[PDB]
Amino acid sequence: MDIAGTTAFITGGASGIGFGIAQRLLANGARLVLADIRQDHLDEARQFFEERQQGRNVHTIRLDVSDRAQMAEAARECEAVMGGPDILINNAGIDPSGPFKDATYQDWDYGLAINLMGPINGIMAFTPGMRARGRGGHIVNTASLAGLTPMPSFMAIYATAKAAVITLTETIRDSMAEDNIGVTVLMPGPIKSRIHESGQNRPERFRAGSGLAETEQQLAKRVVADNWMEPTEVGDMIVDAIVHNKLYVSTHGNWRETCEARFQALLDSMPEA
Amino acid sequence: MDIAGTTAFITGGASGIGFGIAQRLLANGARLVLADIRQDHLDEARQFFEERQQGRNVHTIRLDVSDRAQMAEAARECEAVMGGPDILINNAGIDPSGPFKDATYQDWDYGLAINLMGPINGIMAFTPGMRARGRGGHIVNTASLAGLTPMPSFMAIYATAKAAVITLTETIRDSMAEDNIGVTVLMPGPIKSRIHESGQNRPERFRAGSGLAETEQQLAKRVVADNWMEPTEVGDMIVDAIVHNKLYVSTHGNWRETCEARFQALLDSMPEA
Ligand SMILES: NC(=O)C1=CN([C@@H]2O[C@H](COP(=O)(O)OP(=O)(O)OC[C@H]3O[C@@H](n4cnc5c(N)ncnc54)[C@H](O)[C@@H]3O)[C@@H](O)[C@H]2O)C=CC1
Ligand SMILES: NC(=O)C1=CN([C@@H]2O[C@H](COP(=O)(O)OP(=O)(O)OC[C@H]3O[C@@H](n4cnc5c(N)ncnc54)[C@H](O)[C@@H]3O)[C@@H](O)[C@H]2O)C=CC1
Ligand SMILES: COc1cc([C@H](O)[C@@H](CO)Oc2ccccc2OC)ccc1O
Ligand SMILES: [Mg+2]
Repeated sequence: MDIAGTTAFITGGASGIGFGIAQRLLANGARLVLADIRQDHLDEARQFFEERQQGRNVHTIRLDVSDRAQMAEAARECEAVMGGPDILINNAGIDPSGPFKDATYQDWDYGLAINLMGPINGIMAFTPGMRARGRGGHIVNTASLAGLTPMPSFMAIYATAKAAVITLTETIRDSMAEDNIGVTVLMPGPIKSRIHESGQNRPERFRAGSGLAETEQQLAKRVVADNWMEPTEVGDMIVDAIVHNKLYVSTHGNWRETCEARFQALLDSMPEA
Repeated sequence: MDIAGTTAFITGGASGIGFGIAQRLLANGARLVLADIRQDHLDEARQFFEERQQGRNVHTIRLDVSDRAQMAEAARECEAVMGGPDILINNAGIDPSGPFKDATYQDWDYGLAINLMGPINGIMAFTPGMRARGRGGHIVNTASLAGLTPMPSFMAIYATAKAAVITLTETIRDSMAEDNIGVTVLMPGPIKSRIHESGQNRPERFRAGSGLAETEQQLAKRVVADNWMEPTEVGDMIVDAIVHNKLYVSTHGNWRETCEARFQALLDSMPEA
């Protein structure tokens, strides 16, 4: 679908990959709603586009994607202020990783709430309107290659949710197709971003009784490598996927062989038909 | 691991695949705790083993695997009444399928609660004791080939949860291995069972506001095909998986080519590293 003249609603749109996607959709003629739990991120993002005199084409909403009431309100606000959206980017996510034995129910609930229920809430809150307006659209869900290649127990909560997001995206494709809505699941490798600030981004209700505060502290000090990919490069991949209705977008090929070995082991478990 | 003398805790153990696993584990010397939400299933299972003069080695607990308090209770009751468990079979599941546009938040919450949080609750409630007792053990999670092969939107909630269970099992392997606990994900194709009674098995709190009551009513009328696999055949596959610590068990080969096509599409999305 053509991006010119559309409105895109982007969760986690005020940092990292979501912001990279925002820049590139804007550059291709979309107007933007950036939805984010971090007010300081939102302010920074707003100032960025204002410095380039694009502030008119950008709206910001502070919310938690795991709050269904806020998501319903945001769908109404998007339509009322910016129109649509035609393009739904369910991109917000956090890193709930840590020693597996230390993880508590609060950590599981947190990890699944943001990284799996966030995209589901986006679909449930926004796609009824996307269907009803009858001008098609597109959905991008940001999963991870960690949802595909074998991962260690330290990243169990993350990997589990991201694998579910890949399958979610695959399965909804034919339903969304009924109303000319395409879908893409984005599976990145290492991208420069601020996901190391995940501890700050954890919603209040998931903090008490967490077992992973110490890991979140260490994560906060992690240096962003200069050889990680730029968010705007990922943005261009998403422009391409939206224009050409591509189901899968992977940013890196470094886990091709590890994925192949996993896939082989799965096939090998199958008897002869 | 050696099955003789162990205790196996089996969710959904009073019907279908779980009951097939129950029979073959008992045949190989395990004692059983069958945990199930359906009292009539539990009573039938009880009579079956009583008629075969094995009742002393089978204890039944009525519970909902998505109730964490009940699962904590079950871990205490299992240990106190039958010992252990050494073998944890997170097998309970339901069919939340239906026209995708009809599904509501209640249907998502139901489907994920039972099919994804059920196994997680099992791991969280039972594996600390399994580590502590220091005699090793094994975990079997029942996913589905629907978590692997591409599925239509009618089965979105089911597929999404089952894909997650596969990845969950992969990721916990190294942690569990620290304490000589092996893990297996079971991925069945069509097995003779009573999963068509899923409407009856939906916990009360997920009933009001569901959009799929009509689908559940149709499902209840579905005839179990004679050429579907016997649960006891699946049971023997699981005996082998526990004895030999096999990560993957698939019961059918019918989706080899559709999985291959999916895997190839995933790999094709990856650039040259
Ligand atoms: N190496 C990487 O950066 C990779 C990132 N991903 C995924 O990319 C997505 C975007 O993350 P990044 O750009 O890397 O990090 P980021 O932290 O720079 O951007 C994420 C934004 O989402 C926001 N956010 C977090 N929780 C939220 C919530 N509950 N509600 C609303 N907004 C929330 C954050 O405040 C942040 O502004 C995530 O889903 C992440 O899992 C996947 C693969 C690789
Ligand atoms: N063709 C098949 O039968 C296939 C089954 N599966 C999976 O096999 C597993 C076992 O299901 P089946 O043996 O087929 O059906 P089943 O309905 O005969 O057995 C499942 C048992 O789990 C119980 N149960 C349901 N919800 C529960 C809950 N919240 N708490 C405690 N117990 C609960 C049921 O009462 C039932 O006795 C499920 O996870 C299912 O998704 C996967 C692929 C294929
Ligand atoms: C760069 O920050 C992170 C990035 C991820 C990503 O989802 C993925 C990158 O695709 O992490 C991995 C994926 C595949 C293999 C190894 C990965 O890192 C451990 C997870 C957690 C993070 O803190
Ligand atoms: Mg009780």
